Amino acid sequence: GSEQESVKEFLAKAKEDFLKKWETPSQNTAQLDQFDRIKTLGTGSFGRVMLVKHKESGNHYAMKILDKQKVVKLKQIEHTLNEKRILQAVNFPFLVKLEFSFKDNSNLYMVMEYVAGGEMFSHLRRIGRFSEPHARFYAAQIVLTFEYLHSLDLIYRDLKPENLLIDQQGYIQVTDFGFAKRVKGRTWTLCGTPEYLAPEIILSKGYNKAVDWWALGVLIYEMAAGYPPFFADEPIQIYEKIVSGKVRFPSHFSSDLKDLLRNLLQVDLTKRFGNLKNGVNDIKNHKWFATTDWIAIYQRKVEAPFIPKFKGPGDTSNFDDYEEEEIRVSINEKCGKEFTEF
Amino acid sequence: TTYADFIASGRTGRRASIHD
Ligand SMILES: Nc1ncnc2c1ncn2[C@@H]1O[C@H](COP(=O)(O)OP(=O)(O)O)[C@@H](O)[C@H]1O
Ligand SMILES: CCCCCCCC
Repeated sequence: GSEQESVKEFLAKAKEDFLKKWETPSQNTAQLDQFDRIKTLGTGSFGRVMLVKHKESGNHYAMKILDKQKVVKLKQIEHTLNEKRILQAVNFPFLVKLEFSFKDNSNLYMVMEYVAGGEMFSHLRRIGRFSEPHARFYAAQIVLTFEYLHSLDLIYRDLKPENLLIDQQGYIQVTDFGFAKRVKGRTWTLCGTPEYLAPEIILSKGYNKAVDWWALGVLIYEMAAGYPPFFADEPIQIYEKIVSGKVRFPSHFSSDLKDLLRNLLQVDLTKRFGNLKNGVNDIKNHKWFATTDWIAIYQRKVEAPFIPKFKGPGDTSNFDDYEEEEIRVSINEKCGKEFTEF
Repeated sequence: TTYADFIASGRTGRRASIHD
């Protein structure tokens, strides 16, 4: 079909740009002092993210901060290098845009555009659950995002509402590329968030891009049910439900939605949607998605069901409060060798 | 309800990413 084809072309042309950047990455585009540090927007793995303000242009950004030494003790050097290298080469509407990246004696810094609407996570917990139509508008942008990433041979491997921000127009922006990796072929690292881990993973069998599609499965359920499919208090109990191959859907889920889900939440890779002949196409054409005008989604033409409230530039209202911590820079360089190409 | 079991569980807050 004509519609595909157009996709294929766009995608081809997109691969061309990314390679260009993938092969000749940006480095040292700024310095710490060019920004006023305002407030911690959230935390994560071994880093923190802060609202910052660009002294020279007046813009606000979100700056992610990694302690070199910490990354080293936690064996995350390759992941960190990968994160930055991938983030700087990508370009897609639903991905956060990296502005600058730089380093110093003790840290690694990534400056991205500020997405003020907050984590999907918080709206989600507050609201309880999203309506099938609301959930679909979100899922759709994730489907197109993964279609993009996967085409570039990238595996994103940490989908979760805590990593999806809502912008000014109600659209999503995926963040946290810390486990993103470019591989042709199989991978084996043990990483992700327990509730979202594909079975092959927990089973450490070696895996591919299909883990992303299982994740999208979890995400969709969570969104619509207001709780993940496999929940417990201790990770291990969680791992046992994921492998057991048993899901129970709520009574309010449409039949189309459970159909999609039982396909996505498929234990057998051979049978999992996204990892077969028609690829992503089996998802885009699913019945649940009959109403989605994928191109208009792409173009941000659809009306967002919910638009967060943004009161002023630098408004942090849509994010929780965190203990601020001092940023310390040694008058001594930490692990230069390890982070040379950063 | 399952929802109620969710709310009383110890994993309703932000979940961190694991590694090894
Ligand atoms: N571009 C951004 N704009 C606003 N908040 C952001 C942005 N990127 C990340 N955050 C916030 O920071 C949190 C943690 O950052 P993340 O990218 O996951 O890195 P890490 O896990 O190393 O801290 C996110 O859940 C979100 O709350
Ligand atoms: C995977 C991205 C979809 C491409 C749509 C481009 C509209 C002509």
